[PDB]
Amino acid sequence: MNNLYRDLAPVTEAAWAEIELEAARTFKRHIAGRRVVDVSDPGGPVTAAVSTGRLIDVKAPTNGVIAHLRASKPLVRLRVPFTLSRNEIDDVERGSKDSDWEPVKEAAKKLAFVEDRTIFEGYSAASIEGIRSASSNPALTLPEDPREIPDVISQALSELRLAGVDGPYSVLLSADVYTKVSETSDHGYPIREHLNRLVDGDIIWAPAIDGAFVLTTRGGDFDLQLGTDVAIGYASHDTDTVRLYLQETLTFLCYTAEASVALSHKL
Amino acid sequence: MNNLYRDLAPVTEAAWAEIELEAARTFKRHIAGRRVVDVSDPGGPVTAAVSTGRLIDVKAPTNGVIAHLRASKPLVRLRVPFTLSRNEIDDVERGSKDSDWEPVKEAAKKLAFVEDRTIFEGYSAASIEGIRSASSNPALTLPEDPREIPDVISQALSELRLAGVDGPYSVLLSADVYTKVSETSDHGYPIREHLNRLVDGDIIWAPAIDGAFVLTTRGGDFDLQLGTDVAIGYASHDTDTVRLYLQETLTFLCYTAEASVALSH
Amino acid sequence: MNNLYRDLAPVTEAAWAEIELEAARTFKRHIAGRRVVDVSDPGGPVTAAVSTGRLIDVKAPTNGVIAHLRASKPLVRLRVPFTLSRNEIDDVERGSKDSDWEPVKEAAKKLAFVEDRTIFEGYSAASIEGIRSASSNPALTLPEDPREIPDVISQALSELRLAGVDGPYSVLLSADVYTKVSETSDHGYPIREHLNRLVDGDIIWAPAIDGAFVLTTRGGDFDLQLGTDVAIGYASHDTDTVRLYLQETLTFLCYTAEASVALSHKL
Amino acid sequence: GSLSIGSLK
Amino acid sequence: TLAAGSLSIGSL
Ligand code: NI
Ligand code: NI
Ligand code: NI
Ligand code: NI
Ligand code: NI
Ligand code: NI
Repeated sequence: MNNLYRDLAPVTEAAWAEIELEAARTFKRHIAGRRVVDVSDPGGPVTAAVSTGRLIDVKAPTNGVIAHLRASKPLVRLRVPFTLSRNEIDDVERGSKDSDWEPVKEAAKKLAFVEDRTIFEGYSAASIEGIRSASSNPALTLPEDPREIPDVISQALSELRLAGVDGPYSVLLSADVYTKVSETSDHGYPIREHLNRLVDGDIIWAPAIDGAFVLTTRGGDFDLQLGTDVAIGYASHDTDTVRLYLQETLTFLCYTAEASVALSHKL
Repeated sequence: MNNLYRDLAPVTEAAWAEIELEAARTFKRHIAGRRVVDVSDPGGPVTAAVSTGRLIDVKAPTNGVIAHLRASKPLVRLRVPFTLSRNEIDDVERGSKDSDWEPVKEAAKKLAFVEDRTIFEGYSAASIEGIRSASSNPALTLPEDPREIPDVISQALSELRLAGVDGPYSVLLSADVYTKVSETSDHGYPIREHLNRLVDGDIIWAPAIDGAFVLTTRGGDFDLQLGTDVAIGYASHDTDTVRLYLQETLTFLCYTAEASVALSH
Repeated sequence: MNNLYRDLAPVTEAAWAEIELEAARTFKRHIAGRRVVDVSDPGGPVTAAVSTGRLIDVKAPTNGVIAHLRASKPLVRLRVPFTLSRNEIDDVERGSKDSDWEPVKEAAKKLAFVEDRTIFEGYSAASIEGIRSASSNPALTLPEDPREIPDVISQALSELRLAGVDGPYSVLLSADVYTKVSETSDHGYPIREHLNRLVDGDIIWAPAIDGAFVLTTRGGDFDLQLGTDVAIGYASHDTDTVRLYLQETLTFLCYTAEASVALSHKL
Repeated sequence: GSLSIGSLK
Repeated sequence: TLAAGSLSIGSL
């Protein structure tokens, strides 16, 4: 087996299929960074750091020697446990299609939110600076009148163009801002139709973030280094419940500061 | 080597690749004239002038001889130096993707802006008049109300059609006017959709120019004669920095005065 | 070219051959750890860390997430500069075999000593614990009478055997202890002959260390992870001198504490 | 599916 | 000579 120890879990093959399908589509619904950043191939469970190529001054061993430490970006392991009812698991083989996978969906929503928040807002505990913090472009404020959103997106796009940044530009909207853009109509004309003619890329539903982001999808600017992609592992079980978990080992790196424009509300 | 002396620069092959990629795409993002003018093939480093075909009266050598000088537009060499940190250069081979190429991008933005302003606004020191100065069509004023921009574009287009000018018409907007067209909506209707339905060509982002231009892309009217296209050369270096440069040798010629309409504030 | 920029150095092809030969054989004479530890394949200039496989507890991003950082041992870049006379370099092509390569030999001796000291004594600035510090076996004192050296070596060997450690056992002696073992004779019988019958491996000349070490060469206990092996690079030059350097990027890891026995003089 | 897969666009 | 330059010491 592997570190997941999936073979030791009292879960039917049929139940495994339902659990894996639900976790997969639920994670994809809440996730949005994996649609604009460069996601690498899984490097394996041995992957523990990403070389940043930079040198770090360190005390020399003796005189006449110049010593430097090799800088690297560490990987963080995210593990979201959840508990399932063994009755719901055993019901799958008996023909049940309404088994309670809500703990599975909540773990997928949580892991997806942690990942997108790590990419865009940051994760200081893992030395991961967010895109918003690294954005060298002037941040903008979302207007109070939603009919003025095309104005702020247009200025954000011009900031990217004035910084020498190319590539198909995409706009990531938070759950509240996305709903606002979908419903707002300036004199009946829907403002999302206005935005669709301004964005050569896509307008992405990003529920984990807050505010909005305007970035490029040319590639080579945002790097999601995967060591271990999302997987379902087994922890423990009794005669009534099974403790599983969603696990992922990754880190994020932002190579181009001017490749993004952050947007936020006002307090 | 050549006059660039690239082989003498302490820059790794890996660093050269990223430096060239960054300079290339940054120059292409800020450039906007090569999308409406005719850019020729590079004539080589020997290219020094472009024949204008015209004759110039000059003093005869003796009686009975009619002497004329062959008029020609000279080429100008633009050279934008920049300095890179050797730590950032050496970091590339060690696996760094965040090396500081801002001096490369700033040199690209400067060289691109010099070229576009030379094409559209002129460069008198190089005998380059420019599209705006040579445009025989009546210049227009951009309106204060951005919702009236379709009015001024429609009149600019009508000026070209009334001058016998054909071809796909294109509109080049400055950074401020382009952002205004993208955001302005007349009663919710985006004015860019109105403009896109009036322009059979493209609406080009032209950050280096000021105002706007409406011209034809039929060909044969605006000629950007390249002797040497944009390249990266090596100047000098120490133990900490390398001084490189973006170089280009070109000239611009405007053959048709009525082929363009200039707009300003 | 690469980060060494060797092509920019005013050094003849003939001089490069002699300079590289001298550095190679000089480094090989003073080095003594690369003969008992596991030296890995060069991972390349991109290599910056070695996964230790362990997790480090870190603050969770939100509730319900268990976050751990992947541990990694960093690589250190050692660079020993030296200066050569351009007259000595240009003499090589003219047929000189007495060119002054002493700066090369001193840089090789310095880099070799730094490496063995890092392997056996440690390098705290680079988070590299020495073999002596990590040795869980009881350390021993070299006797005052050199004719009693076989006694302390025999007890060191028994310490390894009593710890379940197998493999060909080797003994690394410092410059002073090695010379004493070579010259000392107990009633005319050379004590080195006694030691050669006690060691199934080799008795290694280790001038960089002090004291002595008795360890196993079975493999998998001492790991010298090479990112870039020792190479000669170019820094700067004028009309009279050239500044070159020996560069190396590596780390050391000790996986088995009981696989070695350290010995020192009586303080 | 299988847990999840990157490169969703 | 005038290239890479790894003396290729390795395991001795
Ligand atoms: Ni709003
Ligand atoms: Ni349990
Ligand atoms: Ni005449
Ligand atoms: Ni002339
Ligand atoms: Ni924790
Ligand atoms: Ni000879």
